[PDB]
Amino acid sequence: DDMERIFKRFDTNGDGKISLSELTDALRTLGSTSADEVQRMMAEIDTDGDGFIDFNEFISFCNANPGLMKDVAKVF
Amino acid sequence: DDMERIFKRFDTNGDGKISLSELTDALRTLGSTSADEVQRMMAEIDTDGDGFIDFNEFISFCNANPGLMKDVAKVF
Ligand SMILES: [Ca+2]
Ligand SMILES: [Ca+2]
Ligand SMILES: [Ca+2]
Ligand SMILES: [Ca+2]
Repeated sequence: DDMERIFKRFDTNGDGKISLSELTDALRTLGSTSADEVQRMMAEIDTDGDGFIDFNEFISFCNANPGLMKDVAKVF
Repeated sequence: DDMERIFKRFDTNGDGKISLSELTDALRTLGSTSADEVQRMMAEIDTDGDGFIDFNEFISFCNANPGLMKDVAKVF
């Protein structure tokens, strides 16, 4: 039920919908991550285990997560 | 495309790979995103365009992006 729990973390007032202010506030948290949380994210994408994300790995991750380039990237 | 563009933007020292520090900076950038930029991300996920992301829309995004959700779980 992790997905529902994550949704609940985003939906501050619990009215069943994530607003602009709620999404922005949630992103603010994602950008204040600890060194170890970043390492955990690195482990997920660093498939060849060299400690870095090369372009092959980035492309592979994007192909498995179309929302990264179609949704999240629209931020940058 | 935006893939190569985004990769390059965060590969600070241009060695072709994203390090832990560079990934940390990318996350902090995402975290300091203006509501205006966040709005573009929200519009992509907000399928019915009511200005909010309901659970159904949130679920669809999660299902299509198992990798991103794993990263999010590192925080939420
Ligand atoms: Ca809400
Ligand atoms: Ca690697
Ligand atoms: Ca680099
Ligand atoms: Ca909606």
